[PDB]
Amino acid sequence: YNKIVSHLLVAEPEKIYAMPDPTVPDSDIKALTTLCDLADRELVVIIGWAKHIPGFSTLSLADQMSLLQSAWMEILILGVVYRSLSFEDELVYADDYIMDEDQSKLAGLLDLNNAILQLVKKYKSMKLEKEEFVTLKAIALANSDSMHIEDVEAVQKLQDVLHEALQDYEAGQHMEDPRRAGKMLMTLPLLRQTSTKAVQHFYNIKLEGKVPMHKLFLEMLEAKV
Amino acid sequence: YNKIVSHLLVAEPEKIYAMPDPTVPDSDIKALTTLCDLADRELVVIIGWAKHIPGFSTLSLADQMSLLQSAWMEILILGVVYRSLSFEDELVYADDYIMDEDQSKLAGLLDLNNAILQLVKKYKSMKLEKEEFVTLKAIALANSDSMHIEDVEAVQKLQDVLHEALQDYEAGQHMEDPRRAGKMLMTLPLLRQTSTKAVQHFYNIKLEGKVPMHKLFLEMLEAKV
Ligand SMILES: Oc1ccc2c(c1)CCCC2
Ligand SMILES: Oc1ccc2c(c1)CCCC2
Repeated sequence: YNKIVSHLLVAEPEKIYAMPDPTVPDSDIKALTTLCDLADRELVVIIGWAKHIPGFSTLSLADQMSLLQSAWMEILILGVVYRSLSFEDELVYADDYIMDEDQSKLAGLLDLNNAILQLVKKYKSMKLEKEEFVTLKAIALANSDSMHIEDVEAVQKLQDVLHEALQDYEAGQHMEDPRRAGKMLMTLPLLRQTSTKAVQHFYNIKLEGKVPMHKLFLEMLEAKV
Repeated sequence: YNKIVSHLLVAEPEKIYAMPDPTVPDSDIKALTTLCDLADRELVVIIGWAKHIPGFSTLSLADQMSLLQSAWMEILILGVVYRSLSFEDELVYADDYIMDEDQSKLAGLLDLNNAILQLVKKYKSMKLEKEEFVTLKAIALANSDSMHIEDVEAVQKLQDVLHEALQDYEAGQHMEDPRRAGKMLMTLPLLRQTSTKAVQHFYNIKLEGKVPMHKLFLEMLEAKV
């Protein structure tokens, strides 16, 4: 099938481990510290992954950073969603960090995680494929609506290249549903909505000052408010 | 062209006037009171308009209300956006209520209105047509991601019917761009993002208690938090 899709598939990063500190007592602070540390390491991986998206590295450094600073949480959330598709009412933040309802309550994350589970529910019913997941991650990055873009036409071109990939993939692989590509695009509003909820929640956690956060995660959280 | 599109066009409501009270001194409270009163009357019109969308009235009353309670602010914002396309850096909330940057500052709405102007900017560059605007309003209603839907399959059918209308419209009217339908769908995340910003802002205004609000607007604001 479509080459961009195959390319994004082979560029997909390996999963990483959350490694919650086994010497630390379980608490909301430990859960939030674990999650923010995991996100920080995933953001390094995301920055490396984006260089494989056709045309991304040719943008200016400022436009590359603007796209990432707008889209980073959507990309993180799409990952948890995809890893959680074979599960029921649990979120696989990592293989060693699977959050059920009780854990979400303990972390203060019941509302955020229920919103993520709504994304999971919809993708389950659509039978989201890995091919579609990796293409949607790239589309979310290109379509992230940053206010600070320099070369608007080159970013529009990146959106078009990735949108064409999804269109071509669905036309070849899913002839039974001539509207599947659009159905996939129509899941992007709920992704944006959930990401905004997550950014606001963790920005408040940042302000409260009780959860330590690393440099990159803080810089992404700060580029967004 | 497509019959659903033509139908939504002829079902389009007439514009209404804001009628800011000429006896009241200009202030943030007057501006916010004027806007909330205008939105309340538009919501009555929106409820009547939705009955013309194929299949909407056959949903249950609860599903009809759930869709409207999720989508109402996106529909309101799409209207201001469309009315503002021929303007520059001003928002035509109504023919008699056009907000420039100074007025937005006075109302406490500079950030919200700048976000709406970002939607306007994108639709300007795409040369958004009235046909596309009315179809996107209906798609936003059907795709509003309510957590409380009873007949999920009938709502998915409504989404598909409206999505097919946009696809068919663009395939017939815009052969020069085989990805225009998807481009239109890809504007929906920023619409959802801006609507969430507006709902949160006016919910805070509701809590502060200094701006009087009418029953329907309050009930839509309360169904969302
Ligand atoms: O893959 C990850 C890792 C951490 C976090 C998310 C996704 C999203 C919610 C914020 C925490
Ligand atoms: O057509 C309208 C009328 C009033 C309002 C909006 C749209 C949206 C922002 C909240 C106020």
